[PDB]
Amino acid sequence: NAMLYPVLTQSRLLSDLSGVWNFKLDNGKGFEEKWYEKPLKDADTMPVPASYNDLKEGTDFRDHYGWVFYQRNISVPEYVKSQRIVLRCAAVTHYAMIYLNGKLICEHKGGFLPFEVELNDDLQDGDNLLTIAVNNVIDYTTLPVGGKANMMSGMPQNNPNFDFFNYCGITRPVKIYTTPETYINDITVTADIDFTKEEPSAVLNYNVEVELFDEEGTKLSETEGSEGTFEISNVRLWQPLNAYLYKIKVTAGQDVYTLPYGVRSVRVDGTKFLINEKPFYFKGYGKHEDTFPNGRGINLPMNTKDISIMKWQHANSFRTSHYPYSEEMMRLCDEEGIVVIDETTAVGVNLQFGGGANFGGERIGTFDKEHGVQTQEHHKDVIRDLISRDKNHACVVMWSIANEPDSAAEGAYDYFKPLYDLARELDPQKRPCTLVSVQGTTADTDCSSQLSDVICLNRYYGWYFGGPDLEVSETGLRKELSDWGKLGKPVMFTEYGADTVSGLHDTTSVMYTEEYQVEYYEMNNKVFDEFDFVVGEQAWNFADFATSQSLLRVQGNKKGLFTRDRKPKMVAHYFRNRWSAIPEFGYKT
Amino acid sequence: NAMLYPVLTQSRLLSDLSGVWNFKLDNGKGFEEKWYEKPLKDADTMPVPASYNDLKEGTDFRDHYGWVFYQRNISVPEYVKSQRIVLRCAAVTHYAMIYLNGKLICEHKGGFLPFEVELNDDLQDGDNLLTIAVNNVIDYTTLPVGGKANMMSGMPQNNPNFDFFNYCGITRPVKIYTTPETYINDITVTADIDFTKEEPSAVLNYNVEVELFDEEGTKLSETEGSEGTFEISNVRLWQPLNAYLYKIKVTAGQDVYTLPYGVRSVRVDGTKFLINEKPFYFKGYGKHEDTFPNGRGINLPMNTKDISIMKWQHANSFRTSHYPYSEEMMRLCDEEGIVVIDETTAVGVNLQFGGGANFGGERIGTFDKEHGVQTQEHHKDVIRDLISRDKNHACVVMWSIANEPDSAAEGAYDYFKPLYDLARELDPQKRPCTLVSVQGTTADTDCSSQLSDVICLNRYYGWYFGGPDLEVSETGLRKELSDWGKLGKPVMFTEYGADTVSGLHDTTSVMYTEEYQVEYYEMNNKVFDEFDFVVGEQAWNFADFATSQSLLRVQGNKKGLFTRDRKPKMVAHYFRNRWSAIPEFGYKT
Amino acid sequence: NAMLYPVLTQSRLLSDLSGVWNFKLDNGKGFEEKWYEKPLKDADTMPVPASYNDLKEGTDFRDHYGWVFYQRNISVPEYVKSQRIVLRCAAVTHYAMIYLNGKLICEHKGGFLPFEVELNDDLQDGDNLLTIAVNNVIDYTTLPVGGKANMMSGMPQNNPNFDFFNYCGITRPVKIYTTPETYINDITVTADIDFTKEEPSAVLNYNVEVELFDEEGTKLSETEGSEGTFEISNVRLWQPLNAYLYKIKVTAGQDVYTLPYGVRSVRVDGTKFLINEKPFYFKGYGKHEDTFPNGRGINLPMNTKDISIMKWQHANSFRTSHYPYSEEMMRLCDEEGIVVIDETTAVGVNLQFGGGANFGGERIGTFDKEHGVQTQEHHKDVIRDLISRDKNHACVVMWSIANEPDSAAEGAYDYFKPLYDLARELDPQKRPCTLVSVQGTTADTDCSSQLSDVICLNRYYGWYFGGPDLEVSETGLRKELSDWGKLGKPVMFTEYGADTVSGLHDTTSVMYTEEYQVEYYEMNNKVFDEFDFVVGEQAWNFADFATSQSLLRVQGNKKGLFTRDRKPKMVAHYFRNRWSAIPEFGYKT
Ligand SMILES: O=C(O)[C@H]1O[C@@H](N2CCN(C3=N[C@@H]4CC=CC[C@H]4Oc4ccc(Cl)cc43)CC2)[C@H](O)[C@@H](O)[C@@H]1O
Ligand SMILES: O=C(O)[C@H]1O[C@@H](N2CCN(C3=N[C@@H]4CC=CC[C@H]4Oc4ccc(Cl)cc43)CC2)[C@H](O)[C@@H](O)[C@@H]1O
Ligand SMILES: O=C(O)[C@H]1O[C@@H](N2CCN(C3=N[C@@H]4CC=CC[C@H]4Oc4ccc(Cl)cc43)CC2)[C@H](O)[C@@H](O)[C@@H]1O
Ligand SMILES: [Cl-]
Ligand SMILES: [Cl-]
Ligand SMILES: [Cl-]
Ligand code: NA
Ligand code: NA
Ligand code: NA
Repeated sequence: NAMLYPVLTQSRLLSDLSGVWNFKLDNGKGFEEKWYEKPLKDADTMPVPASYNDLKEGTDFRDHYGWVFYQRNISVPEYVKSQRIVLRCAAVTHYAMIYLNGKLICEHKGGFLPFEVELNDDLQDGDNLLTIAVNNVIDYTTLPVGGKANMMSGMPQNNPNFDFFNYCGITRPVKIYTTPETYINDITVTADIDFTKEEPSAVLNYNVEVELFDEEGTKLSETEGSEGTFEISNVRLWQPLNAYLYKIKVTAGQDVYTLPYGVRSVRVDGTKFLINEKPFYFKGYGKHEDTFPNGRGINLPMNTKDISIMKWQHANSFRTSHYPYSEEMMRLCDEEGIVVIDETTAVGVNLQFGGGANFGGERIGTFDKEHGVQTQEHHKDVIRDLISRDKNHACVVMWSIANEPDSAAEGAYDYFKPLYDLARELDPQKRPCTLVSVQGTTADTDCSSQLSDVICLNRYYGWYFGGPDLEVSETGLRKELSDWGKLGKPVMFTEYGADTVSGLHDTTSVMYTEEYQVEYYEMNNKVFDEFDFVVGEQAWNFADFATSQSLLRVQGNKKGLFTRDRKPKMVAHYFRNRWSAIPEFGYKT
Repeated sequence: NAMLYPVLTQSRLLSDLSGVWNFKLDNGKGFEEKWYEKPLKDADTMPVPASYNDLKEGTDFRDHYGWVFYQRNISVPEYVKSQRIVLRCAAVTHYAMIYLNGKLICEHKGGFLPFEVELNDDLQDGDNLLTIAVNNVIDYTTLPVGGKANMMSGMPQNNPNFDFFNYCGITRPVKIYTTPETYINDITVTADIDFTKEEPSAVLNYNVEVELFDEEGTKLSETEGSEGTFEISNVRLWQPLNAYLYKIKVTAGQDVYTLPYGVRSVRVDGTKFLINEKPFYFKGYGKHEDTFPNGRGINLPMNTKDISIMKWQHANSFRTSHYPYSEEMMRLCDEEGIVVIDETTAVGVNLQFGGGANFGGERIGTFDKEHGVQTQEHHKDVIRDLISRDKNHACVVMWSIANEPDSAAEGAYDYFKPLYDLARELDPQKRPCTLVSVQGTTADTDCSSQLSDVICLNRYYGWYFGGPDLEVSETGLRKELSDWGKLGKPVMFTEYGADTVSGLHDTTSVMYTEEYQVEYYEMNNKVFDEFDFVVGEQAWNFADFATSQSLLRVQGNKKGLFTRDRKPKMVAHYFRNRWSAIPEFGYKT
Repeated sequence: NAMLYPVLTQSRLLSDLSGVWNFKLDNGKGFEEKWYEKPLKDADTMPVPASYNDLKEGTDFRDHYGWVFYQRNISVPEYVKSQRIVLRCAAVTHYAMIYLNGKLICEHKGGFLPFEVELNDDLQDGDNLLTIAVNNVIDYTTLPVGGKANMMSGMPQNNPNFDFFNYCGITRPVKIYTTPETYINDITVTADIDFTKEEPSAVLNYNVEVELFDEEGTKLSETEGSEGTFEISNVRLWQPLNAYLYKIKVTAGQDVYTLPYGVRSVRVDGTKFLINEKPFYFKGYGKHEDTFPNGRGINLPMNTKDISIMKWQHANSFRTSHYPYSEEMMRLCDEEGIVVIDETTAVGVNLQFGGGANFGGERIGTFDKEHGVQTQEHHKDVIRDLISRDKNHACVVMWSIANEPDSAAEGAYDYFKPLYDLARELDPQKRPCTLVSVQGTTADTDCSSQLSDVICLNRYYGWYFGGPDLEVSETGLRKELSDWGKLGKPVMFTEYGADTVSGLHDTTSVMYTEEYQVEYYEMNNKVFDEFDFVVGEQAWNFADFATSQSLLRVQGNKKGLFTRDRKPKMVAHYFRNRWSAIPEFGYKT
């Protein structure tokens, strides 16, 4: 349930197992032949952490269907056996099956949130054979959802019901860390914060399942007990593009753990998004965890380079489309002060794409209880695990339950209501919750008008709908955006963009050129600025990223402001100039 | 002196400290203000391992001159203090200065080979402040050599006397590992190997400062004592493009260590390069450790992707131009069976570039003992550390003492003779030694004709010399190559190529197009095939890589067969087709 | 009816009116305000010949709907009025309306074949105001056919039912030439040719509505009368990639005209295409008249450069997709010996694209006699004018009645039968006739199985149908191609290809890369080579060309082997290498 980020501490080890491992694609006999008992024969090599799809050559390897087998020896000196020995998989995409010495000792479903297993038993002395089997199959029981054909259909292999590539393998690091036999399992810190003062102060309610410091390291307070409080006069507020992390050192019996924490408040008021009781405006992008050749595999240099590029562009936020990102990127946004919209793996809960699923002649609606999505029981686990992991991040400003689901369809409200409730139940900060809405929903039809504190739109007026007629597409966008203002809620665009192949130009623009992309964003942004209830623009996407092959995809999705190697297209200088004249707070009040 | 690659063992920990650290550029006051004593104020963030140059924005950051300060807290539980606690910096480019709790506890010069320091003392209990200061200054005392102007001169900042970018910072991982208070410090394994038999067998002399296994893990022998021997009948030979690693588990008192070892032989005979007493032919490239945005920082996914690309292209070798590569890439070449020419940091020992260095009107010759290179004392340490690190790699087939030095100049022979001798003294396998020769040397003038077992040429007939006249450049290449045959030694080309901007084409080629690059290699390769003493072609470069800015460099060096993101130019399919019809052994005999 | 190419002769002038003219877009009032009577006010400038769409900036100009007005003064000295003064418009796209001094004196429909008008009357003395009004509207009465929406529909403006841009304006030159009051109006020359001899000879039946020369200019024969004959012993055959043009100087009363003529024979025999009674194999492309910025406007330098590129690539043929090309390019193919498949303007006679045309709920079939295409009466004129213009070209080897019509639909056979009959009636050489068949037709369903001497296919197995699965697409292509062999007729592919953005690469190819395009053609060509009745491959397209904007078109059609500026993609070197090992005659017999 609780996943504290493993760190070197006075009582905890941290043996990163990352490196080149043994690796073999399953041919369909890996389990009956029980490869996880003996070392892998005729093995290949594969570095972890990384998606494996792009790391060898050949369509049979990249488009492989099914299982793969990682393997690696591990050994602990016996003087360490006095402590707990837990193996924490930061992510395994999609389905993991961890064997140790031939014995199955863990299973996990969901390829973007951490999970651990105790190793004290089953850990012989000497060299131990650790095998991790990884499955990539997606279907109606997985998040993200796998369809029965390509998303372009109707216009043995996986068929993503989502517009990105099904990168799989050990996406994030596999580490080993120790704890004493009586350990800290979780920490929770909320902040009630008094703004009546001219010099605002704070009250920090915590709850351990304890010392406070400042940015430098100066000790400022101490308290006993599992539950307690800290009172900070003249407290320093964590703010967008101006972070400040206090340090919280929680000493229990024979175990210490330190957690950075940012002091800030998040509150919706009418048509206004308030961070520290100031009217915020989102500037930024939907991102992907997508680099070359790591695939989805974690890349800490790119994370820092992306964040640099952001501050260069005068952005302040992004959403973790369309899955929870790595812990490291979350802590980084804490240090660098980048506003994050944390989103679940719930993309493709919408059976109107992919041509469609049919039964006895009739088309299957999304939430058909016997032939439709079978994802809600798992959809709930994800909301639980994601909020348990990221509950303490001052950068996490709003939760996103799903990306472009069948929001306006029969069965939709009953599907999302318990998920929205579960989200507000478990988030101790009671943060805003939302859903990122497919094109085609209206204020009346969208079940997000009821459940969500913020309306997040994905609209492509001037690309899919209207292109290349930007004049017509403008009056379309104004007409729908006007009608959204009647909810009295805040509206932001979480996706808008036009595919642009870097290098293509015309003085009289056509689609796919850099000129058109700039004109597209000019037209959209002009209409955004007309409505005081629009509190955010986030372009799609930050950077070109890989997808499944299709007529509609020119070597991936090309809607990025930057190329896959982070080089700027002309639009990136357009946005940099616009976002430079737009503040973080009080844009239009 | 001895650097065994740290691994998880039954007696040794491995706590990788890699992650985001604190980071600050020095402004010139970092040492008088003693930043290494207290946590860094106004700090930035930086991931290790990585070169820092490309990870923030701004020419002042990328072209920074001098020092930077990394910082990070470290903590070990006290039950671990019973063991040795050693901190191993895999590489720090260029000059490292490791402080702990404010106390200077290590220094190192040379930014591409490992170095460690004991942490048992100075390691308080609790949270310890670990600071690493990194200097990037290059001059006549450094390897690589820094000049006084750009290499294009004559046609406060560093000026590389080498054609690549001066990426600096913590290039390779920083880890912590433990050993018992009586530990293994080094292992050495040579192989005398009997080919008179129809089923060749082997004798494995080892020497520890002990059990044998096969590829799977089946135990095959055991022996007592520090020095001993193994006899393997029907031994399996490590071979190019067909690796096989035995496992050697050396158990000493309360400490175990495992080392993979490949059984093969390397011997020069006349005009023939023999691996396992067969006539080898080199196919491949000079490489760089260059990726985006890591800079020189280690990238294990790219290493695997590069090696995949190699086997796709039917290559078999590369040289580590122009510095020793990471341990991980060396072990990978052991697993994947890739022939490596291991090269020192000795590039730029040649003062005829960069316009030149002048004194009282007269130009300074390279090996002027008072105004020239001051590098030999350090040049010797590098040969010592590099051979101590890579002595056991079956993939390391020949050593390269320097890249394009002033090989035919006054003082040259006296400079290189002790280095060549030192190389053969310390390599227990007595492997071939060479020097990669600048253009302009001849068989008579090049001091490598005496010292080297293999003649390695860098020739650009059809680019720098002769372009765009490939007809003229051909008869130039034949005329010089003929004269090299009189030494009766093997000759390979370690560098040849033409800058090619991906995407530029003409049916009637001009320079910088993909057509010209292909025609260039066609002309060169035609002349190579005429001479039975040519035993290898290695193109320059594997991939486009970053350099200092200059009129002659179109956003880096563009001589790669692949782009910086490893996408193939047309020449890469040309070479793949040629190398497919050329075997590894017995090409022409 | 008869259009001899105007040339400088001993009795005929040739005053090319090409240059910058006055030009104005109609706003809807140009005719009621009668702009053709007085010089154009507020005029713009425009060069003729050229398409006007790309020659100014702005989507309103490029996508203009309706009329434009050209204007220019013309003046003839009165001593020339003793002769005929005829104004010959080589092409005006689409609908021309020629005024002189304000009086309407000609009209023409069809924007790709020549038409003339006599100027002896209405030609005052002094400066005469010549106005040409040009209309671009396309609909169900035009060839090419204009639809009611974009071709991507169902997945005030023109909507091409064809995949190229609707370039309009004075496409080809406007010239003035004179004749005496009793003139030559037409010349027709057929060749019966005796191959029983070891040194074949010829008989040249002519017919004027007369002297013979050879390549140099040596006179070889003479004859009187309108109808006559020439007997050439040891005649030199015009051949593919080896042209030879005799010269025919026809002197009548006070008028001389010279016409080049090539002696060759064209005959279908079973599954064999015979030129000079030898078994031919087509190598080449579907082309376009498309360059920058001329649009469709004639470009003689590119024609020569394209033909050079062809001979560089070892091509031998192309088709004039999808309209008759310029006279100059036809005469050039005579000189350079390039085999041409002459095709009419009949593209888009197929109402299954563009989403579709609907009436009372039911969809309109193509050849619905009241709501479908209204093109046959004009379709006949085009066949008449095209064969009258190009009847004498030895390079014109087969006629193409239409490109991808609804060949397998109700009403189709009755639509095409009179067109096919008309084609064989008026071609004195009785040359093969064909139809280029959309994907989806089979040997049974395609009405071209009956009417056509050669089966011409457009198939995209591995792009539109099957991509990116080339394995599956292969067995699809073999299965359909096998079934075509049962007609015992010759089968060639007039179109196959994959969109490829120059510069995109992967070692593991995906769609739109240069690697995929090469693999696509490898798979297709492998299946072509399996069937002795396949007598030709012609790739689509020769070069990237402009189209209307759509999601499916990355700045135009990118299926070219070369870019729009004729620079080669990787596939162009693939084809050059293949076509080099494939002869013109007797490929497989
Ligand atoms: O498209 C993009 O760039 C990004 O936009 C968002 N959505 C994508 C799919 N969407 C589609 N909407 C259609 C809308 C209208 C008709 C058919 C539709 O059927 C298709 C068919 C193929 C494809 Cl590819 C997309 C769609 C909705 C928008 C996602 O959040 C991103 O992950 C994605 O990458
Ligand atoms: O050049 C390349 O691509 C690769 O080739 C090799 N060498 C580079 C420098 N070399 C030069 N030779 C000159 C040769 C003739 C006249 C002046 C010379 O002065 C200059 C001036 C500027 C530059 Cl940039 C290069 C040189 C020798 C070849 C290196 O091993 C690589 O590291 C390098 O990347
Ligand atoms: O496409 C190309 O590159 C070239 O190929 C030929 N034809 C194009 C249109 N064709 C289509 N066939 C579809 C086939 C299957 C389903 C829908 C179809 O609906 C569409 C929709 C949009 C477009 Cl764009 C094309 C088509 C048939 C092939 C033409 O001779 C060329 O002029 C053209 O340029
Ligand atoms: Cl977003
Ligand atoms: Cl090399
Ligand atoms: Cl064609
Ligand atoms: Na975009
Ligand atoms: Na090169
Ligand atoms: Na093509």
